[PDB]
Amino acid sequence: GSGNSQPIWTNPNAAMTMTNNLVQCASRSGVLTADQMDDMGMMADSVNSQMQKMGPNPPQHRLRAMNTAMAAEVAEVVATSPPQSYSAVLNTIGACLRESMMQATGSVDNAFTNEVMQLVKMLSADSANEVST
Amino acid sequence: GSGNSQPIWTNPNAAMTMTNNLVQCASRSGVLTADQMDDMGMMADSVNSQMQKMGPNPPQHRLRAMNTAMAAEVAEVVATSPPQSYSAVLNTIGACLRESMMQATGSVDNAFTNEVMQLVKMLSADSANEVST
Repeated sequence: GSGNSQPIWTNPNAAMTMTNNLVQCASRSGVLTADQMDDMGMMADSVNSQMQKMGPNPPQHRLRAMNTAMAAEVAEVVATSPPQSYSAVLNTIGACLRESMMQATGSVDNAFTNEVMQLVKMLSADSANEVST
Repeated sequence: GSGNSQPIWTNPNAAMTMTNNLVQCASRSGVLTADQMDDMGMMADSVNSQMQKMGPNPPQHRLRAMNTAMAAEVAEVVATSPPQSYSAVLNTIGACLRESMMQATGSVDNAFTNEVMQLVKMLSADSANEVST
């Protein structure tokens, strides 16, 4: 929480590197299932295939929307796991995000990493009311 | 809210119909900026072209993921609105959500409509510390 977290979402290739590294990290952890690995697989694919539809220089606002797309996909992925596996996959991905950032840009962004954490918890929180009394 | 709600993503084209209706409803309201409108537009395109890549009947688990992807894109654009327009766009999308579903499947999908509302509120809430006493 030192200062401001700098989202690497400005260079699409650099950001895509994190997406690729996530799948590789998941593939070498084995905590995830065919569901998760294939959804994350098409996650990296979608980013790639949408870019090739646009060109070597797409509109930055689209990359903006890709930020939450990639993040939400991973969260949906993790939240699909059984209760016992959920914590394990979450822990794994939560670490994979950190590493992927360091391998992509060289520094760890917390903005994206944090967003995914809040996403995955929310997808796993079936509560429309504060059930705390 | 009334009982449970069966996700209308049992048919990808039926769901895609909502994606199209959302853009139309947003375009006809004009509450959203060109940025947010075009991102929602490419949201329809991304699902559209992704579907083609996966065939007339893509993997069921991928449709599961795509559910949250579409919702996240709408939530992001709403959460990227000005501080005074955020409430305006939010209300607009929430209204269009219901109508879109009713004109797409014939019923109001609570799961997706609720997901977007939770997403957008969280998406614009960057505060991981207790702001309350």
